[PDB]
Amino acid sequence: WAGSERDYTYEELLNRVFNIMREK
Amino acid sequence: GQPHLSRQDLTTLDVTKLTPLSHEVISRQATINIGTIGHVAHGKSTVVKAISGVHTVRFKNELERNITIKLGYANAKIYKLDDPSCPRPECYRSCGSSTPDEFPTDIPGTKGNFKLVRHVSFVDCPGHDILMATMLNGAAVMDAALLLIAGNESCPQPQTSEHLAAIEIMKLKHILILQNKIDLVKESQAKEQYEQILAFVQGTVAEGAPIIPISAQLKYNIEVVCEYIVKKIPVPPRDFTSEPRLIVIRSFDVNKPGCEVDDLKGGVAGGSILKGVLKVGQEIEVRPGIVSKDSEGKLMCKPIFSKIVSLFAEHNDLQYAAPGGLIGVGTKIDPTLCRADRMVGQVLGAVGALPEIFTELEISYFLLRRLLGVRTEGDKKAAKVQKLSKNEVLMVNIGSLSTGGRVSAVKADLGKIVLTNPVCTEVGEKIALSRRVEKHWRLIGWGQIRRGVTIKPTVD
Repeated sequence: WAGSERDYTYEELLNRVFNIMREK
Repeated sequence: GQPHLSRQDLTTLDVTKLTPLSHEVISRQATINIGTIGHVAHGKSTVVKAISGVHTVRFKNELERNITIKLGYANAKIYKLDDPSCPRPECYRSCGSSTPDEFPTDIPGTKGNFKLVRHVSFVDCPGHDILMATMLNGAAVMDAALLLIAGNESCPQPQTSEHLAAIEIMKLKHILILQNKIDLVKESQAKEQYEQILAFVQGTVAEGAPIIPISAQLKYNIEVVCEYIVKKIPVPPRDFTSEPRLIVIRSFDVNKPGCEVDDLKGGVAGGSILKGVLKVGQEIEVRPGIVSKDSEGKLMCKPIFSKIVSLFAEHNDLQYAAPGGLIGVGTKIDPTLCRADRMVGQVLGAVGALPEIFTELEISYFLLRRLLGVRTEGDKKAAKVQKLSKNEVLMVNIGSLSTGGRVSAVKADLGKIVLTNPVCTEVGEKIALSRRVEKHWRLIGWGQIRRGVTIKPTVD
């Protein structure tokens, strides 16, 4: 979604996972 | 020797040019080691299974010996998608070691063929033998770590402190944290667990490490783990120029019962390569080889000289083997000497390029006094480490070379250890010690080989 060539944060990965089980 | 993989030619091979990122070596065998410091029932095995698929093991014995000590390995190929349209980390994908170097995209990422990037090996042990396996010798056991914390429990669980103490003692600078089993965890619960995790790792080596949340069972955010393996994990330095050395971990007799004479094969010895490159057809010496006793009962060792018939890396066949995984050397040794893991604890290397054979060691041990990262619940003396005593059997772990030892004398801090079997080592090597606390072997200190009794290897 963005140019995250740098290390992420815990929040984005956590909400990614949560999107994963909420959509399926 | 296997299609759809990069060709390996001994003639077109140079040791100096070899690097851990060489495409020819990575195409067939893993080059870097990433030990997973987790715990059973928390997804320690499930994470590795999801990352590296399911293995089959080319050779397996009918009886497994030292299953609680064996250093298991698992190879996984990580690839990157060259199409910039596909967003990260979906471009990074993990798969097995038998896949071809390039396969077409299986996702609607608007074309783009995947290309092999790296080949990793997961050093997983059912316990904590990793600690004294790699804690002072260093060698090239691994250069990364995968600290695993589950999500159902609350950090810090009583099984977490030992993991952090292990991460600290291993002197590992590259650690990635994977929060497993967070699928059945509320967002607030996950946030507070992450806060507890960062509080626990505050002021420790895991300060600047990812806290990536993944679900091993459903294979969620594994691509993030692959991405951080690519980027966060640096390329380790390896020495491909010295004479090859391999610590033998496994040993198989591949001849099935009732086989023809022409179908007989030699002894396949699995192991780990420390420094150097092994070549097919190279003369090799295994030490201490055949260990026997005289009529009066005097130890004698005859090193076994043989030739490398073939090399295997999981299901792949190699022409030259490099450090960074479990390599199985199929040789010309008689299957009698290599059946049912009977050659474990021996060093296999170039002829005349092996350390000395020791029967007794004189070490300068520093004894630990409490088990690393253990909660002393009720019994205060349970976690206490008693001083070394005479006629006590420890577990000397010189790198990946495991051997028993009976303490014969202690003066002030110089302890003499009488090994059960002679082992190949050199004076001044860093060794570790373990003691059977209960149902397990636990690290209790380390030391240096000041002196030692050596045995002259008879050769006929």
